[PDB]
Amino acid sequence: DAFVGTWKLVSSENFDDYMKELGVGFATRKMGGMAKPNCIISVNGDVITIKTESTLKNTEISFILGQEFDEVTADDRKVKSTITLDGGVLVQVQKWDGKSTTIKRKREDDKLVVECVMKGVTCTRVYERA
Ligand SMILES: Cc1noc(-c2c(NC(=O)[C@H]3CCCC[C@H]3C(=O)O)sc3c2CCCC3)n1
Repeated sequence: DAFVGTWKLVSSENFDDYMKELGVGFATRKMGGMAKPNCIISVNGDVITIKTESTLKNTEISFILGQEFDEVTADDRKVKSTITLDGGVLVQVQKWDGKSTTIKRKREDDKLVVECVMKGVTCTRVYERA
């Protein structure tokens, strides 16, 4: 849809603080902090796939909207994730150990904008088409 494509990270605000709030250790925060990943979003039938590709770490999820799935995150959390579409925004929640974090992906002008919340920390990451 509006999301399908190959997206390159161009700006990031508060990602270190977001990772720290998640409990991510120094080494993984070091990898994450200056990484400029590609995000590759595709759809086939009911199934959306999101690939996150970067020099030191790649991840991938495939899911059906509204159907919970197990995910191993880039920081090695074992979480239960659910993704839905709410007013054109792809809203992902990850739940683990009584905690949750939300990752919202929206299209704004030429941008894929990703808002990441953990407790009182809000990170915003902006991608543009490769
Ligand atoms: C947590 C966590 N811990 O590490 C990483 C991580 C990435 N997280 C995201 O990009 C996602 C998922 C988190 C919100 C931003 C998202 C997005 O913008 O799509 S990219 C990357 C790393 C660590 C290794 C180097 C490359 N997330």
